[PDB]
Amino acid sequence: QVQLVQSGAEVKKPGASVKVSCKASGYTFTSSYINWVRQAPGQGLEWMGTINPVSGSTSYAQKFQGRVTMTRDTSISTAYMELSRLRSDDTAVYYCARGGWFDYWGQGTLVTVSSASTKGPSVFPLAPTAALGCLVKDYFPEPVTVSWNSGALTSGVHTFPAVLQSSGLYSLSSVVTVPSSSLGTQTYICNVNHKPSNTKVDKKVEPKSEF
Amino acid sequence: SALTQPASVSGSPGQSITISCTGTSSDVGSYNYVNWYQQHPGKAPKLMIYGVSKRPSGVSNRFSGSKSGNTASLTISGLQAEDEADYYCGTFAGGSYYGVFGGGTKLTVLGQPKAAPSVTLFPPSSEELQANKATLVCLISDFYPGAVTVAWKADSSPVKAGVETTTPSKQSNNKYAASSYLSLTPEQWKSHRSYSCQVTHEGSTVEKTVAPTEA
Repeated sequence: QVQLVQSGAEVKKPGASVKVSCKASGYTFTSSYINWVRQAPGQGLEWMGTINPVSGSTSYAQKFQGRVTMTRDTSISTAYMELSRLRSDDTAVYYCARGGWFDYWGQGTLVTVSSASTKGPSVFPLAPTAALGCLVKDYFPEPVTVSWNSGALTSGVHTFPAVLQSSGLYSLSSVVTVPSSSLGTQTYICNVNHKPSNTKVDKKVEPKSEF
Repeated sequence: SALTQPASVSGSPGQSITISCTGTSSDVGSYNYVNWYQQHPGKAPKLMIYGVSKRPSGVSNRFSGSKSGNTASLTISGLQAEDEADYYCGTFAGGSYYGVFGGGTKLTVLGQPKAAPSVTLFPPSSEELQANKATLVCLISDFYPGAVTVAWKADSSPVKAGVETTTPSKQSNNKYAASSYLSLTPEQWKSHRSYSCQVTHEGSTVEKTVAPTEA
């Protein structure tokens, strides 16, 4: 069976470089091109270039010209892709694929480009059936847990999956739908916990004062 | 040159669906080299059709490809649940041919009634603004299929800078949730008459708006 095996996942700081390998088996490596493609999380496939495994001749996508290198070592049926001066938006799964038709793909190599380190969140009230909530900003890494009224309020609670920002930090929001009649009498407190930074925040959410 | 695909397509089990891939007369209109790839979550793409209409050995005859003018099309007949995946069109890449992929199309095989999103837009809090920061929060939930387009406006003008949007993720009820955040300075928030979150689902766009003042 045709297979392309790629090197392991890496995390690099902005400005660094990454070199991904792609080793072929199950066919004669020099009989087909090797194409390189990447895919940012939740985004589409983006072509990077092609290498001819016989000569080593290359074609680089305009977007990467100047900082992408493709080479091959035919003695071990391996193609390499090195991407330099990494940016946060180079975070992606990098794939190699066989031939002009990309008829077999490697399993992919995840490369994350980040300088993020452990950081606790800043919590803000989202003032208000009525919808009220808590904005949990700029924490790293996951997870954050959110409870309402120390666990007393569970019905109508929706804690959204986090957004992983271009800064490398996460943010999330937790919202609760409550009867609008209770706003003036019921106290609403979200309890945010970020175990990696040992941060716990209790934030009271007051109704948006009339006048 | 770019290849344009619909962002999302859907159909019920047993039905037939078509995914389009539009290029120009110089690419799709000139060569029989358009290919289609299927990609399941967390998996590498798989070649389904190559050379516009050819199937690799082992690919179900339920998948077929065609082309008319500058548009190549993938057709899937007898939809099965396993067909739910993202699909990309692309061109042959090698020699004198430079590669290009279409933006992808999410295919949903309908397992429940289609459901419009519930959208809530929150302005920056008094606390955040006091801290010299400002974030607009657009929360999108209970939608099906799990595909949305989120855009932001400053008054009536589009704004792209400072936008962070999640990809939809499945909720416990098999409907989807997504969220979008617009970061501004407190001055940008107070200098505009309004900011809007626009959510498009299945060709239906709802726009939520918040203003820094009551008058």
